[PDB]
Formats: sequence, C-alpha cells, structure tokens
Amino acid sequence: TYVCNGNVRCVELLKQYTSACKTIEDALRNSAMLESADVSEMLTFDKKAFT
Amino acid sequence: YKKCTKGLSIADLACAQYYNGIMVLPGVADAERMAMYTGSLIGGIALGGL
Amino acid sequence: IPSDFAFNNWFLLTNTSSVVDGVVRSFQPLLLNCLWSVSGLRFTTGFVYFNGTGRGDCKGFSSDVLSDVIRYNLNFEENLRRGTILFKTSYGVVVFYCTNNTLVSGDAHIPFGTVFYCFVNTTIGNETTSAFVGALPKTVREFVISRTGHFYINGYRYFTLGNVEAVNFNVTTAETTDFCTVALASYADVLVNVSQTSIANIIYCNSVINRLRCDQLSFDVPDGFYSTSPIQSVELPVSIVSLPVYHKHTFIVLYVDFKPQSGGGKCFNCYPAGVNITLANFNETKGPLCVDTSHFTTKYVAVYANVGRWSASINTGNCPFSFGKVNNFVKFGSVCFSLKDIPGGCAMPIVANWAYSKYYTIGSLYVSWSDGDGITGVPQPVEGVSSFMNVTLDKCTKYNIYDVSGVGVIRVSNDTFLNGITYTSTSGNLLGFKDVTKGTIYSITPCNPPDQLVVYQQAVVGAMLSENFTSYGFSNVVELPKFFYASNGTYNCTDAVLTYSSFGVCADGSIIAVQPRNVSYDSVSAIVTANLSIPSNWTTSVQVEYLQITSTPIVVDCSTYVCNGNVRCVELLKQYTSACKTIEDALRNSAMLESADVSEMLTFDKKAFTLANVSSFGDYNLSSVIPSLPRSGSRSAIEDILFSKLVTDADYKKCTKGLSIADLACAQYYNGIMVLPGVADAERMAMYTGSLIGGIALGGLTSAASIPFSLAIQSRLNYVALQTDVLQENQKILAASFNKAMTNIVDAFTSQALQTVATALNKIQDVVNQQGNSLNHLTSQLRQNFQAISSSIQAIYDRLDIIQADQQVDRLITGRLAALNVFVSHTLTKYTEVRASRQLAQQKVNECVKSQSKRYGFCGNGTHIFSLVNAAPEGLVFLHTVLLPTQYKDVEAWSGLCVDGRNGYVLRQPNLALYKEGNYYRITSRIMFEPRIPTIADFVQIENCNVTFVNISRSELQTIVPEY
Amino acid sequence: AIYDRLDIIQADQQVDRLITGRLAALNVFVSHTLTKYTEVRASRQLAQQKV
Amino acid sequence: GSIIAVQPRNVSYDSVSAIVTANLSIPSNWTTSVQVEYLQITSTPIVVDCS
Amino acid sequence: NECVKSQSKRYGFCGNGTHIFSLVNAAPEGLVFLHTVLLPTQYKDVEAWSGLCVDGRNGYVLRQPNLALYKEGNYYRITSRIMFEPRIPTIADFVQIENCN
Amino acid sequence: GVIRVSNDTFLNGITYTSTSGNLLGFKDVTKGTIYSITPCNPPDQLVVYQQ
Amino acid sequence: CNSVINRLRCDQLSFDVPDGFYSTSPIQSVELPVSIVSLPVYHKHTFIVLY
Ligand SMILES: *[C@@H]1O[C@H](CO)[C@@H](O[C@@H]2O[C@H](CO)[C@@H](O[C@@H]3O[C@H](CO[C@H]4O[C@H](CO)[C@@H](O)[C@H](O[C@H]5O[C@H](CO)[C@@H](O)[C@H](O)[C@@H]5O)[C@@H]4O)[C@@H](O)[C@H](O[C@H]4O[C@H](CO)[C@@H](O)[C@H](O)[C@@H]4O[C@H]4O[C@H](CO)[C@@H](O)[C@H](O)[C@@H]4O)[C@@H]3O)[C@H](O)[C@H]2NC(C)=O)[C@H](O)[C@H]1NC(C)=O
Ligand SMILES: *[C@@H]1O[C@H](CO)[C@@H](O[C@@H]2O[C@H](CO)[C@@H](O[C@@H]3O[C@H](CO)[C@@H](O)[C@H](O)[C@@H]3O)[C@H](O)[C@H]2NC(C)=O)[C@H](O)[C@H]1NC(C)=O
Ligand SMILES: *[C@@H]1O[C@H](CO)[C@@H](O)[C@H](O)[C@H]1NC(C)=O
Ligand SMILES: *[C@@H]1O[C@H](CO)[C@@H](O)[C@H](O)[C@H]1NC(C)=O
Ligand SMILES: *[C@@H]1O[C@H](CO)[C@@H](O)[C@H](O)[C@H]1NC(C)=O
Ligand SMILES: *[C@@H]1O[C@H](CO)[C@@H](O)[C@H](O)[C@H]1NC(C)=O
Ligand SMILES: *[C@@H]1O[C@H](CO)[C@@H](O)[C@H](O)[C@H]1NC(C)=O
Ligand SMILES: *[C@@H]1O[C@H](CO)[C@@H](O)[C@H](O)[C@H]1NC(C)=O
Ligand SMILES: *[C@@H]1O[C@H](CO)[C@@H](O)[C@H](O)[C@H]1NC(C)=O
Ligand SMILES: *[C@@H]1O[C@H](CO)[C@@H](O)[C@H](O)[C@H]1NC(C)=O
Ligand SMILES: *[C@@H]1O[C@H](CO)[C@@H](O)[C@H](O)[C@H]1NC(C)=O
Ligand SMILES: *[C@@H]1O[C@H](CO)[C@@H](O)[C@H](O)[C@H]1NC(C)=O
Ligand SMILES: *[C@@H]1O[C@H](CO)[C@@H](O)[C@H](O)[C@H]1NC(C)=O
Ligand SMILES: *[C@@H]1O[C@H](CO)[C@@H](O)[C@H](O)[C@H]1NC(C)=O
Ligand SMILES: *[C@@H]1O[C@H](CO)[C@@H](O)[C@H](O)[C@H]1NC(C)=O
Ligand SMILES: *[C@@H]1O[C@H](CO)[C@@H](O)[C@H](O)[C@H]1NC(C)=O
Ligand SMILES: *[C@@H]1O[C@H](CO)[C@@H](O)[C@H](O)[C@H]1NC(C)=O
Ligand SMILES: *[C@@H]1O[C@H](CO)[C@@H](O)[C@H](O)[C@H]1NC(C)=O
Ligand SMILES: *[C@@H]1O[C@H](CO)[C@@H](O)[C@H](O)[C@H]1NC(C)=O
Ligand SMILES: *[C@@H]1O[C@H](CO)[C@@H](O)[C@H](O)[C@H]1NC(C)=O
Repeated sequence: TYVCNGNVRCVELLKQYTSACKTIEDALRNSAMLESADVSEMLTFDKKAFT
Repeated sequence: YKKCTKGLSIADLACAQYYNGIMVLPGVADAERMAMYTGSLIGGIALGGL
Repeated sequence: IPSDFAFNNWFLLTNTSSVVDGVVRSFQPLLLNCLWSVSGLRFTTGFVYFNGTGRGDCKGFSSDVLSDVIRYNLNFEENLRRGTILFKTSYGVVVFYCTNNTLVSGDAHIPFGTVFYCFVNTTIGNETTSAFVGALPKTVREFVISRTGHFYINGYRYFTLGNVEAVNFNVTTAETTDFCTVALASYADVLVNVSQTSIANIIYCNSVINRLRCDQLSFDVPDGFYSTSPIQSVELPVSIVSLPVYHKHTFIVLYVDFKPQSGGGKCFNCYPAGVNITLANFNETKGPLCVDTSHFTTKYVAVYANVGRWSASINTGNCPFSFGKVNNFVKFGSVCFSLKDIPGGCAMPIVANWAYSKYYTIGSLYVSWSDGDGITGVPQPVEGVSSFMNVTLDKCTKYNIYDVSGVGVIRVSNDTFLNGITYTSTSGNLLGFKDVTKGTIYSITPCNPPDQLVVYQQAVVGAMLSENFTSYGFSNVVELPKFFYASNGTYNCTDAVLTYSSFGVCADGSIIAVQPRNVSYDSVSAIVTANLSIPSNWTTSVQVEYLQITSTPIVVDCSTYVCNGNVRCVELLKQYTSACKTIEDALRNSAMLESADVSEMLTFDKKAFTLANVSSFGDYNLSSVIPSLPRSGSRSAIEDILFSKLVTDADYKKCTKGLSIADLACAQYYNGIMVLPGVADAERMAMYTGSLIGGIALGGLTSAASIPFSLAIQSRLNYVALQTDVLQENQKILAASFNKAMTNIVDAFTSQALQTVATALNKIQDVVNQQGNSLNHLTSQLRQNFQAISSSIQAIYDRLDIIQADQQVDRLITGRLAALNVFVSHTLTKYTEVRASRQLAQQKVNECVKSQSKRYGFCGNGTHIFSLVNAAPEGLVFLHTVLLPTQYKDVEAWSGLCVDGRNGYVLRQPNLALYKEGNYYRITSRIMFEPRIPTIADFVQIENCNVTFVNISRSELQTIVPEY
Repeated sequence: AIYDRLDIIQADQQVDRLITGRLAALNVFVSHTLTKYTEVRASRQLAQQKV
Repeated sequence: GSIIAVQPRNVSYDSVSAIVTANLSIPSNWTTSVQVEYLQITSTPIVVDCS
Repeated sequence: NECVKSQSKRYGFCGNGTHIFSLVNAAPEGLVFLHTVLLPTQYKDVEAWSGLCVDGRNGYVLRQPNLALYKEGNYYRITSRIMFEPRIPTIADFVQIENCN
Repeated sequence: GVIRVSNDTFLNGITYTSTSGNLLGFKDVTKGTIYSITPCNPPDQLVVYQQ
Repeated sequence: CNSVINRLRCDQLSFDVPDGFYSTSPIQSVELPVSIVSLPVYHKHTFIVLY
C-alpha cells in the first residue's frame, strides 16, 4: 500500500525484496502487538472499583 | 475509516491516512477499557481490600 | 502432485548462481499436466508437439490443460545405452553428433549416466552450422528446455533458443526398468525449500492461507493479524473529468517506409528503413515545430506488416517521457519537436527484429521539449465540442481530473467549496472536485481499501472489513456499529480464544467485546471495622523474564571493510582517517568499556563453585536449572534447549583451512566484520552463572559446601515476613507446580504463566532477529552500491583509470562511511539502551535475587520469594518465584480501637492489623495470615476513647493481649 | 504517472530508485519507532513504576 | 608477554543466611575507598538560525 | 538527593557496600561524585545459633531480619548483619514461640 | 585469496556466493571437484603495552 | 614511520599512542601469480585492435 499505492506492477517488483520489507513490517507489527500486550497486561478491571 | 469511505462528506485528514495506507490502529487504551481502568484505579484510591 | 513426493530427480532451476539450503518463492513449470509414464521407453521414443499426447495418468487435479512446457527428467541407473538426439524446431533441424572415442567422428553415442568429442549441426534456413559439445557432463539426471528456448541443466542456463516444434529421445533401452516417468507440464507459481542440495517440499499458492503463506516466504505461518488487499485488478471503465476548452488539433502522427528485404534466415543483405514524420508539415527555415494551442492530443501510426519475422519499435532514448503515452493525459509546453538534431533535446532509439537474433538499430527523429503547460495529449483524437466529461460513480473507476490521475469510486458530495476548483490532501491526492457546470462536487473514495484479516490454527477465520457482507465458506457474518466484523461462522459466543486490545474472538469465529483480564487485587485500608480477606494457600508460579545484558561486540577495520584489502583504497582512505579513525576508535573504546563493565560485574567464588552439586536441591529436583556436576573436570537444561533453538561463535583461525566450505560466521571474518568472542564467553560466563546460582543456597559461611535447602529458603521469605509455621507444604506444592511449569513450559520451548513464557520466547527471538537483520542490513548495504558501477572496488579499478576511479571510489566510500556512521550511531543507541537495561538487570540480580525487595510490582507481581537466573543469547533470563493470592481467608477487623482507659492503641508500624478471630485477639500481617502472638513491643498509648471501641481495662489487657 | 511516463525497463529503474529511497526513509522511520519504543519502554517502566 | 587464562576479579562477598548454627564472619576494620563516578547532567545547549 | 543526603538501604546502589556519604563536584557538562563507603577488609569470627527457642513456652524468632545472635562467650550479644557492633541484648526485639526443639 | 581444495557434491549449481556476494567455492567442470576460496589477508589484532 | 609501533602511531595521527588493541593488516602487497578459472568455450576472435 505504502509504496505500490495499489499498483500491481510495483507489487510484483516489491515482492522480491519482501525479506527486507517483510522484516520491517514484521518488526513494527510484532512490536505493536508486544506493546499492546504490555498495556493490556497492565490493564485491570474491578467490579468493586467500578461503583 | 469504514464510515468515511462513504457518505456526502469530504474525507477527514485521518481518513486520508487510511487511503494512503497509514492505518492508524485504534488506540490500545481506547476509550472503553481505558476509561474503565482509569476509573477502576481512581476508585481504588478510596477503596481497599474489603 | 503427491505430498511427500521425493522428486529427487526433479531439481531447481536458476538463471544465476544457485543458492544453497534456502526457501524462495518463484515461478516454475510445475502445473503437471500428463505424467506420461515412461513405461519402459524404447528406442523409438516419439515426438511431442506441445500437446497433451502423453502416455500417462492425469492424477485427478490438474488433469489436462494446454501443455506449456516439456522437460526431460531422467530416472535411470548408471548405465550406457546406445542412443542419438534429434531436435526439431521452426528455424530448422538440429542434429547432434558425438564420439565416445577420441576421434571426432569416433562412435556416435551420447554417454548415459556418469562419465568423448561431441558436436552439433544446426541448420538455419539453407545454412548449416556446427556446434562443439565442449565440456562433457559428469552425469545428467534432469534435462530441460523450453518453448521460449531457455536451456538450463541443473540451473546456470548455458543459453536460450528461439522456439521449437518437436523432439526425440532416441535411446535404446536394454534395462526393462529404464525409467519411472517422463512428463509434460505447465507453468505456475510456487515456493521451494531446498536444503544442502536436497529439496524438501513445496507449497502451491492457491488458497488464501497458502497465498499469505507464500508471501510469508515460509511454511505454517504463525497465528496473527496480517494485511491483504484482494481487490480485483480487472480493468474497468475509467471516467474522465476535464476543464472546458475547444480542442485545437494538436495530435502528433507518424509514417514510415520499410524496404522489405526478406525477413527469413537468409538476410545477408537486408535493407534499412526510412521513416517520414507525419505530425505536421516541415519548412526547413525553422527546424523545430510548435503547438497551435494548449490541447490534448497524440497518436502513433506505423506499418510493420512487411516481413515474415519483423517488428519495429522504439523504447526510450535519453528523455523520460515514453512516446505513445503522450496522449495519456500528459501536459507540456512548447516541446517543439524537430527531426533535425538540436541541443537540449533527447533522442529516440529505433530497432528492428529478426527473431531476436539481430537488432537492426536505426535512429529516428530526436525529440526535443521545453518545460510548459500548453502542449498536451489525449487518447481521444477530437474533443472540440468540449462536453465530454465521462463520469461513473459507484463503480470502480480510473480517473483523470484536471491532469490528476487516480483509481477509486466517485461519490457525489454536496458542499459549496467556494475557495477553489479542487482540493488535494496532505499527500497530494485530490479529495474532491466541484463541477464546472453547476457547482456540484464529487469526492473520490479509494477503490481498494486495505484489509486486515486473522488466521488461527493455520486457518483464516474472521476478518476486519468496512462492508456488511459475508465473504466466507461458513454460515453467518454479522455486522457491528461504526465498524464491521467479518466471520462467516455461527455466533454462539461461548468463549473467546483470541484477544486483541480492542476486540475478542471465539474459537468458532464469534466476536466478543474485549474483556480485560479480570483481577481482584487487595490494597491496604485505614483502621476500620470491616470484613477482610488475607491470602492463605499459595502455590508458586514462575513468571519468566528476559533481560538484555550485553550486545554482540563487533569491530570493523576501515581498510578491511571499505578497501577490502585494496592498497589504493587504503592510501586514499588514510587521508580521511580522522573521521574513520574516530569512528573505529569510538566503537573500539566502547567495546572495551562494555567489556570492562561486564568483567567488573563478573565475580567468581570458590565456595560457590561446588554449590552446583545435585545433592543440595534434594526433593526440589531443580536439576534442569541445576548447573551440571563437573564431568571429571575443573550448564542447565533451559540454557541448552535455548541453544538448541539458537537456529535462525567459533574461531575463524580454524575455518580458513580444511576441506569444508566456510560457514557464514567465517565469511564475516573474511569481510572484516570480526565478531569478537562474546564477553560472557562460555567459560567465565558459566562459572559466573554457576557461582551466583550456588550463591542462592549459599550464604556467608566458613565452608564452601551447601546447606540443607529446606531451612535455607525460609530466610529469603523471612525478609518479607516472619514465618510462624513449622511444616511447609507450600514448598512441595510449589515444587510440583514449578516442575510442572518446567515440564509444560519446556515443552512449549521444544495459565497466564504460559503467556509470560510466550512473551519471553518472543522477546529472545526478537533480539536474535534484530541482530541478524542488523548485520544483514549492513552486509546488504554492501550488497548495494550507492552510485557506483558495481560494488567490487577491484572490478571498479579494472573498469576505471585512476582519476575517475577515485571519483567513484570516493563516492562509494562516502556512502559507505555514511551508512557506517548510521550503524555506529545505532550501536551507540544500542549502547545507551543496553546501558539502561544493564542498570536495570544488574539492579535486579543484586537486589531482588539476593534480598526480596519491599516494592510490590517490582519482581513477581506480588509477594516475592526469590529469583533464579540463567544465561541466554546475549542476555539473562530469570525465574522469580513469588507468593500470590490463591485462597483468601475471612477475618473481622476493628477500627483501631483505643482502650477505655487513657490507654488507646494506634499502629506501631503500618504493615500490621488486628483482627478478632475469637475472644482472643491476634495481629496477622497485611501480607499473610501469620498469627503473630499479640505483644506490647508494638503498642502505644492514646487518651481519647471513643466508647465505640474496645472495652478493656489496663489489667485485663494482659488477659486480652499477652504483653508480658 | 511514472508508469504513464515510462516503459517497463526504465520505468523499473526509476521505480526501484524510488522504492530504495522510500524504504530508506521507512527504515529511518521504523528505527525512530524503535527508539521511541525503547524510550517509551523506559518511561513505561517509570510510569508503571510510580502508579 | 605470557598469556594467562582470563581470571575474573576474585571477590568473596557475604550474603544473609537463615537462622542456623554456623561459624560466621563480620566486617570489622574498614578503611574508606573513593569509588569515583561521572554523571551526565545536561547537554551543551545549542541554537541554530535557519537563515 | 538520596544517596548523598541519606544513605540508601539498597546495597549495590552507591558504594558497592555499606555506604556512608557522597561528595560531589562539577565536571564538563556533568557531575562527579565521591561515594565514601564501608566495605569488608577484616572479617571477625563468630558462632551463630539456629534461632534457638527457649525450653519454656517462650521461644525466639527474629523481630526484624537484619540482626542475628551470636555466642561470643557465656553471655549473648546481638551484632548487626552489616557490622560487629555489640548491641546490648534487649527485650524490645523478642517474641514468644511455643515449640521447643 | 588462496584456493583450498574442497570435497563436496554441491550439486545445486555451478557456484555459490556469500551474503556479501563473494563466491565461497566453485565446483570444477571437468570432474565435480570443488575449491573453496580462503581470504589472502586476514585481519590481524595486536596489542601494544608501555608504548 | 618505520617501526610497527611508529607505523600504527602514524596511523594514530599522534605521538605515544595509548596501550590497547588495534587492527593491522600487514599482508605483503607484492604481486604474485594469479590463477584463472573459466567456463569452457571455443574462443572466437573478438579482440579489438588499433592503429
Ligand atoms: C530466468 O530468466 C528468464 C528470462 O531469460 C525469465 O523468463 C521470463 O520470466 C517472466 C516472468 O518472470 C516471463 O513473463 C511471463 O510470461 C508468461 C507467459 O505468458 C506469455 O503469453 C501471455 C499470453 O499471451 C502473455 O500475456 C505474456 O506476456 C506478454 O504480454 C504482456 C502484456 O502485459 C507483455 O508485457 C509481455 O511483454 C508479453 O508480450 C507472455 O508472452 C506470462 O504468463 C506471465 O504473466 C504472469 O505473470 C505476470 C507477473 O506476475 C502477471 O502480470 C500475469 O497476469 C501472469 O500472472 C498470472 O498468470 C497466470 C497464468 O497461468 C495465472 O494463473 C496467475 O494468476 C498468474 O499470477 C509473464 O508475462 C517471461 O515471458 C519470461 N521470458 C521468457 C521469454 O520466457 C525467468 O523468469 C527467469 N527465472 C528466474 C529464476 O528468475
Ligand atoms: C525445509 O525442510 C524441512 C521442513 O519440512 C526443515 O528441515 C528439515 O527437517 C526435517 C525434519 O523431518 C529433516 O529430516 C530429518 O533430518 C535429520 C537429519 O539428518 C534426520 O536425522 C532425520 O531422520 C530426518 O530425516 C530434514 O533433514 C531437514 N532438512 C534440511 C535441514 O534441509 C526446514 O525447517 C525447512 N525449511 C524451512 C525453514 O521451511
Ligand atoms: C496437437 O498439437 C497441435 C500443435 O502442433 C495442435 O494443432 C493439435 O490441436 C494438437 N492435438 C490435440 C489432440 O491436442
Ligand atoms: C536413433 O539413432 C540411431 C543411431 O544413433 C539411428 O540408427 C536411428 O535411426 C535413430 N532413430 C531415430 C528415430 O532417430
Ligand atoms: C555436419 O554434418 C555433416 C554431414 O551431415 C558433416 O559432414 C559435418 O562434419 C558435420 N559438422 C561437424 C561434425 O562439425
Ligand atoms: C527409478 O526406477 C528404478 C527402477 O530401475 C527404481 O529403483 C528407482 O527407485 C526409481 N527412482 C526414483 C523413483 O526416484
Ligand atoms: C465515454 O462516453 C462515451 C459516451 O457516453 C462512450 O461512448 C465512451 O465509451 C465512454 N468512455 C469511457 C472510458 O467512459
Ligand atoms: C512519407 O513518405 C512518402 C514517400 O516515402 C513521402 O512522399 C512523404 O513526403 C512522406 N511524409 C509524409 C508526411 O507523407
Ligand atoms: C448489509 O448487508 C446485508 C446483506 O444482504 C443486508 O441485508 C443489509 O441490509 C445491509 N445493511 C446495510 C446497512 O448496508
Ligand atoms: C449455537 O447456535 C445455534 C443456532 O442458534 C444452535 O442451534 C446451537 O445449539 C448453538 N450451540 C451452542 C453450543 O450454544
Ligand atoms: C471475573 O469476573 C467474572 C464475572 O462474574 C467471574 O465469573 C469470575 O470469577 C472472575 N474471574 C475469575 C478468574 O474468577
Ligand atoms: C461481616 O460483618 C458483619 C458486620 O459488619 C458481621 O455481622 C458478619 O458476621 C460478618 N461476616 C461473617 C461471615 O461473620
Ligand atoms: C488450605 O489451608 C488450610 C489451613 O492450613 C489447610 O488446612 C488446608 O490443607 C489447605 N489446603 C490446601 C489444598 O493446601
Ligand atoms: C555431592 O554431594 C554428595 C552428598 O552431599 C556426595 O556424595 C557427592 O560426592 C558430591 N559430589 C561430588 C562431585 O563429590
Ligand atoms: C527426579 O528424580 C528421579 C529419581 O531421583 C529421576 O528419575 C528424575 O529424572 C528426576 N527428575 C528429572 C527432571 O530428571
Ligand atoms: C465515636 O463513637 C460515636 C458513638 O458515641 C460515634 O457516633 C462516632 O461516629 C465515633 N467516631 C469515630 C469512630 O471516629
Ligand atoms: C582469589 O583466589 C586465589 C586462589 O587461591 C587466592 O589466592 C586469593 O586470596 C583470592 N584473591 C584475593 C585478592 O585474595
Ligand atoms: C566452627 O564450628 C564448629 C561446629 O560447627 C565448632 O566446633 C568450631 O569451634 C567452630 N570454629 C571455631 C574456630 O570455633
Ligand atoms: C582491628 O580491629 C580491632 C578491634 O577493634 C582493633 O583492636 C585493631 O586495632 C584493628 N586493627 C587495625 C589495623 O585497624
Ligand atoms: C597460465 O598457464 C600457462 C601454462 O600453464 C602459463 O604459460 C602462463 O604463464 C600461466 N599464467 C598465469 C597467469 O597463471
């Protein structure tokens, strides 16, 4: 999306360099999921506290 | 963005981001649980093991 | 294709040098059409005409299709069978001679199996030429040739031909079991895993799962959220919106005259061609032409149907614009093309084809231009009426509005938008345009919004979409507010097997409102009358952590890494030493700094050495974590499993000799990336981890031996609170839970605890990925030449004389030093971050491990008992045993009662609280139900008695509290 | 518009120098995201550590 | 110039032990040793005019 | 503001041992400190009991973790876990426990 | 560099190159034997003491 | 700049280089016979000449 902009040809050429990009987007994705895990872990909910 | 790719309004800046692929994820501390949490703790300030 | 098919005879096909032991997605002719079983192929093999006439079974799926490719895989023993090879092709016949004997004619047999002067006669037109066999194949196990004519034998294609019609495998077979099969097949796209010259398996890229998996460049992609854009690329009508103007005729035209010399093989004397420009009339006074007005038009006309095998075309000369698309909404000003050559303009190459054998290059009119807005091109020849503004709204469209091209659906919008004709976004893509005729406006909605989808258990169930639609094989795909959720499976919403920050997902695909982990913690409260709950029966749960503690030390020689051993590059580099010298000095001193720091942390105790003995643990059977007993010499199961998973340190001295091909790490020495032996190398690192791990059950003592562990742990916990129990069942149940965490969690290697270990494992694999792709990012920045002709400095010297050699050499070194400073600055950011995390790790091993902190939320998410520790790839891992609430214990608590007399009690220290279990009073802790005997040492006097409080005199206080 | 301007071969040439530069800036951005992650990690430690 | 197997700094620290019958060692006669530290506390403020 | 003003109760923080106080000066764009500290130089032998409980229903456990008895002679003294200081024995640090071994 | 005789089938292809792109070894056309390439000038690390 | 010490010191662009570990590649640059490995093909005469 960010580089092809929806272009099929740019997609085909990009795919051969996936390893770099795939690594990039995997890093940011896993780190997003990591930090989301971390926050969710911090997140707690109490029925006593609600009221 | 699902609701801004239709309708009679010109898309907002954030919607333009979806169009360009900068998918801004809904915030981890989205309003619902974030508020439930901030509330749970803020009540935990005057609430103790009881 | 069968699964588990060994296909050992089949092989990979590579244009360039073959890779080893890697997985790559690629296009291969793998859509097998007809097996065409050999069935003992005899001397009269037969001719294939690119047809399904194959003597074979179709194996169900992919039964029969137009056969696009023919291959000759060979399955036979190491035997010589008399044979000949004859090739039939459109150009003409090809015959192959050979002679096993040294004589050129010799004996006309191609060697079969392992292994001669052979020749080939190729007749083209009426001319016959002879080709030398040259190199003799050791053994041919798979042969291949295409229609397009590419020929690869196990890769490294020697050449490629024009095309072919038929073939014959003129092999006389003495053996009855000559072959199993020899087939025809068709192209496809697949992926390939080959290891150490042996293929493992492949994955067709058909399903959604297999599609994304192919994109993952692996097998069995793990569960998670991934982005897909499945929008159909099928061409659709494209609406045009334009600005009103009466179109003057500004369309370029062309003519050509190609003398028709025979386009067959025999073009010994073949004529050239002369083209005459048809764009406009030329007066030789002024060479350049002009534009009548600012209008959109361009066309190309030519005649090429003059020869049997001829095509004439132009690609691009020295100017960017590609002729023939000039009409595709291009805008220029006063380009003023001229046939006669003039400066400041590009030229265009013209070429003629004769079956690709020879290119009859000619040069047509060079094209000149000026930067402007007037000249323009439209695919339609005439737009003079100026009422043509094609418009499709809801359908997918391609659009050009006022020279802006995009793809999407036009949505009618009603807004004044009086500022200007059009508005573009921050990126620059137009959002909407107001119509010239009436002031109405149309927004542009993107045609192909990106889609997010979820795969679970190697299956895609559920997808996050913007449309209310069921796109799955299951039954129901519900809707949602402000956003939609796609899962075609039924919704019983029994329970959620997946959890994201803003949603939850059932095993069946039912969506659930994100529910945060429900936890009921207990916090201290002021002296009050209430019914209270204390944690009583705990069992221990390992909460695994991973701590970065160093980074892999790396040193780079300026000369090695940039010169590559080149003396000339060394001489030029030396003048810029100050920068590089500063760089390598910084990284070197910082390496020595961090090595000093670790060594300073490193300690060794003779008392501790022995403490790794298995006798100390007793019933605990910690064993796995226990450092192994010295094997008649002067390492734990987890560290070993982790090492066994080190997939995806030695001395290069021993790999620059020997019969083995060098390993990847050895290649690093060759390229000058001298990876230093790890500071915490195995020897002292292990001696240290052992010394401390024994220091956990070893305290300041005269001897160097162990103490019974059962009495020993009691002390670490006492730091948190005074144990008044004698018989510790918790020990044995925490051992059963601990070793069950090791059984199960170590099986996970090879309960929220499981989430913790999943996080830690993902963290270690993260740090291994980040280091791998860091140095791979470096060695790929060496794989790329910023501006050079090529990356090889040597080959550059071959290519170039000194002066311009130095020019591209130093632009290379400037870019390499730039990336190198980037890398050393990432090393410095890694140093400051590994310094913070060293502070923290060093800060917790010496505290939490040695003496439980009084800070809850630090280590253990509750009352903490002690922590284990081991080594890990470039980091530490700990196992903080802790005490948490499992069963609460009811109690009643008074409101800090003051005695009726002037005596009245307030708290002597905040961490205790009375309660009334019965007539007698006991003062259990705020962190356990331990029944501390009541005692005066914790009392205080306060006058003001609230009658609502205890009724006791100072005398029977002794009968109430056993103060003395 | 580059595809409109260009035939495949040199189209791929300017396309891939584009993507090389875009991936370069993109790695710059993901590395600033990683520096932001390590810093927001320190400050998460501290915030989480004070609440 | 003789090479030696890296020996880490030998140190015999003392850590607390649970109530037990044993012969124990307490530090008695100390003399003070300065352990110098250096702490970054600011950075050299710099301003640049675009023009 | 901490270690300098009031010695931390965290060993391994400042001084690599028992810490006494810290000096401070300025430096190019930074600070430098001189953390005076107390470290082991000469150990002092002692004998320590296994948290003995009295024969009567009275029996002793530790009132706070940082001390330890020892038997220097017939009389008992309760030196700290961080020094050989001879704290006079005292009831303020005692507790009762029935089970006598 | 110096060519070192190597004995391995290496049946995948004629030649193999490293991650950098420098060839590691090549198999002979005549007989299937292969030769590894060992770097001519390995970098050296040296220590200076008391000048 | 004759001795090893004075050689590295000249590279240090200073005097009395402090004690430490430094990288040197002293391999002789003297020209040596260079072996050639090639792919079998009967060479047609494709050599440019000049007058
Ligand atoms: C080693 O080097 C050699 C060269 O020395 C490489 O060989 C080349 O490889 C490329 C692909 O990497 C080949 O291009 C492909 O040609 C395929 C054959 O199709 C031919 O006929 C069809 C129908 O008439 C034409 O459309 C093709 O292309 C022609 O027309 C297009 C129009 O745009 C022109 O641009 C071309 O110049 C031609 O004039 C061919 O003549 C062809 O099927 C294939 O197309 C698929 O892949 C592309 C890219 O993804 C898609 O855009 C296209 O839609 C097809 O993709 C789908 O098609 C299949 C059909 O089964 C569907 O099932 C799937 O959905 C699939 O995704 C492409 O055009 C090139 O021809 C070839 N050179 C020669 C002469 O053989 C090797 O690849 C290389 N190997 C290594 C190891 O790198
Ligand atoms: C590519 O191939 C497989 C995935 O299917 C992975 O490597 C292969 O793993 C199999 C496991 O069955 C190995 O088979 C075993 O090899 C050992 C070693 O000789 C042998 O003792 C056993 O009897 C069994 O045959 C196979 O050798 C191995 N192939 C390799 C290493 O090339 C690998 O993960 C796959 N690649 C990826 C990353 O997809
Ligand atoms: C055989 O191949 C030829 C092409 O040479 C084709 O014309 C014919 O249709 C094929 N026959 C069958 C039965 O497929
Ligand atoms: C096969 O080759 C033999 C000799 O090599 C020849 O006698 C025979 O005619 C050939 N047959 C065909 C069908 O080419
Ligand atoms: C080509 O074939 C002819 C006869 O078919 C033969 O005389 C000639 O020697 C062949 N060319 C060679 C062997 O190079
Ligand atoms: C080829 O056929 C032979 C029979 O001669 C058989 O032994 C061998 O297994 C086959 N090779 C395969 C299936 O790869
Ligand atoms: C444009 O409009 C005309 C008439 O409505 C039609 O003939 C033509 O096909 C249309 N073309 C496109 C691309 O919309
Ligand atoms: C085209 O070619 C013919 C003959 O080759 C010539 O008479 C004519 O002037 C040329 N140009 C145009 C624009 O017709
Ligand atoms: C969503 O799609 C379903 C499927 O047909 C349809 O019944 C429903 O009316 C649609 N709702 C909206 C708001 O588009
Ligand atoms: C799920 O819902 C379907 C349809 O309402 C129902 O038939 C089925 O019994 C339900 N299953 C469970 C486990 O609730
Ligand atoms: C969290 O809340 C639900 C709501 O009633 C309750 O059933 C459950 O006991 C709580 N969680 C656990 C693990 O007990
Ligand atoms: C809970 O407290 C009330 C008074 O606050 C008391 O009467 C009751 O007995 C307590 N609960 C139990 C189980 O004793
Ligand atoms: C729970 O605690 C009580 C109190 O000591 C004990 O009697 C009981 O056996 C414990 N139960 C378990 C399962 O540990
Ligand atoms: C470990 O201790 C046991 C008993 O404490 C003893 O039998 C054994 O010899 C010890 N290990 C070694 C290596 O001596
Ligand atoms: C625990 O002890 C038993 C017997 O001593 C032994 O068989 C078992 O292997 C030990 N546990 C582990 C994990 O080795
Ligand atoms: C003290 O006791 C009185 C009853 O006489 C009551 O009204 C008041 O709330 C109490 N105040 C406290 C407990 O602070
Ligand atoms: C460290 O160990 C050696 C080994 O016997 C010992 O001689 C020495 O006393 C220790 N180090 C110091 C500084 O005392
Ligand atoms: C060491 O302890 C033993 C008993 O554990 C004791 O007999 C001995 O006297 C102690 N050492 C000294 C020097 O008193
Ligand atoms: C060591 O400590 C003892 C105990 O006070 C003291 O008498 C002796 O003088 C001290 N020695 C030194 C050198 O400080
Ligand atoms: C190449 O080989 C020939 C014969 O072995 C010899 O005359 C020539 O000098 C050699 N040259 C090189 C550069 O090895």
